[PDB]
Amino acid sequence: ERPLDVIHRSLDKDVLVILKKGFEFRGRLIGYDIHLNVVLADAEMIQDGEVVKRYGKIVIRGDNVLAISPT
Amino acid sequence: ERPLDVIHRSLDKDVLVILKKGFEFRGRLIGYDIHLNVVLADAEMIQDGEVVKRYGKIVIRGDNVLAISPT
Amino acid sequence: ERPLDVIHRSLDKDVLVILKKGFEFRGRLIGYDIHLNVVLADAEMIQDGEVVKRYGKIVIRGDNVLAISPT
Amino acid sequence: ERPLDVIHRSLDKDVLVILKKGFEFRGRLIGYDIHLNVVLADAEMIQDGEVVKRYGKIVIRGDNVLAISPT
Amino acid sequence: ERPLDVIHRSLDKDVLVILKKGFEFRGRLIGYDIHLNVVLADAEMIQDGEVVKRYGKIVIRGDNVLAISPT
Amino acid sequence: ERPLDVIHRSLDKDVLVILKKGFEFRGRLIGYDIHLNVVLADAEMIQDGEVVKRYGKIVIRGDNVLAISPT
Amino acid sequence: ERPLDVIHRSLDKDVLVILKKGFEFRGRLIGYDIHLNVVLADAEMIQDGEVVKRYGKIVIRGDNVLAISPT
Repeated sequence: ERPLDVIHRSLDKDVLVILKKGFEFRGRLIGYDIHLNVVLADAEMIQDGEVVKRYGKIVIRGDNVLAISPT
Repeated sequence: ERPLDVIHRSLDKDVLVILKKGFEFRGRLIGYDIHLNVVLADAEMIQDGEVVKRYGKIVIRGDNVLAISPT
Repeated sequence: ERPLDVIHRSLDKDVLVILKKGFEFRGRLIGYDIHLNVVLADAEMIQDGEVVKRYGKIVIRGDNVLAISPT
Repeated sequence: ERPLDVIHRSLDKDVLVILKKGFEFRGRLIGYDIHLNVVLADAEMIQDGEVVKRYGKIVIRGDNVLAISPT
Repeated sequence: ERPLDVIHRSLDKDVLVILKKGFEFRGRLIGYDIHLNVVLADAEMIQDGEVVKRYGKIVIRGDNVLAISPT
Repeated sequence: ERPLDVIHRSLDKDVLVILKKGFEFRGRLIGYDIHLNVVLADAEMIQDGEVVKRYGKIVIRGDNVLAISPT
Repeated sequence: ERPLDVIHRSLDKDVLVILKKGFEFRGRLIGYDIHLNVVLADAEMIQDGEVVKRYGKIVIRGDNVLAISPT
């Protein structure tokens, strides 16, 4: 039920990573660490519902993260 | 009585998570950790009084939190 | 005379929690921890000298706190 | 003379606590901790040399402090 | 694949380092540390899609990094 | 010449403390600590080149400092 | 070539220190510490490509640094 528990079971699952600034990243979670830094495969940066960029793989730093939700 | 006791007593209960933006989340509290990162189930993001997003489950990082209130 | 001493003496007493914003919370202090996260019961959120919201119980994170004054 | 030495020497004396705002608190220093959180007695919040609020006692968090000057 | 595994695997490979302020750096990853500070060789600062500077080598601090993507 | 070595040697001497706020402090360095908090005597707060405030003694928190230059 | 190795090798060499507001410092690196605080000799503060100030010696706190590049 804890924050890390949820992230753990989202491995290989699609997730939404909400950033503090105002945009988001969506992709398949393939890794993470205790600081909540995360690694996404086949990711897309989203802004106002529009897919702006895509990455084969991206490591996001948890300090910028507002929230993470298994979609 | 302490911050963590209150959060612990609110498991499985509706709570309000106020962010440093007059921006908030409301949902059922299902998990948390010592950094005050929290996990809500059946959540909704509220902006200026209205629902702008919904999540089956969402992990919110405590560093962005202003306050949490059991509802 | 130390910060935590003053906070401890304020338990079950009315306090003012000033945030950086012109915003503040006023309520009965019922708990706290070493990081200055505090719990208020029968609380009010004040914006520019006016009550904009009320809460039965609220946990406020010390990281957003400018000062706390026992009333 | 170390920052901590100066603060210690200002106990029970009047001091100016400058905030990263243009705002400041002025009052009698009655306590402090290693993080530079400080407690003031018979304190006032000042803006451009004018009193905007008064406090019998107030705990100010060091994280928001720019500087402290004993007067 | 944990964050550090991906970064390690990217040594001598091309990477995109996105900073919290809209701009990015691109170059060959030649070094890094546990804080996610990174060293890029033959790097390019990019703003809105325009290369504005080139560096033989450049050390970027992880505290300002939003994300890192092995291209 | 490590950062701290340069500071220690400026004891009793005139220094310029540049803040990440657009202004600076100038005065005689009479103390400091490992966090780069510093104490200045006969200090002058300078803004846009003009002295806008003067202090007999002032403790400046290092977290708001951009740089320190021994004049 | 981790971050610190690169900085070490730049001792007594010209370096560019990029800051967060379109500001930068250029000078000869003569000292540094593990926090990436750095000391520069014969330094210039540059704003949007224009030299606005000069310092015989200056200690720059690493917390404000975005990047460092040996010239």
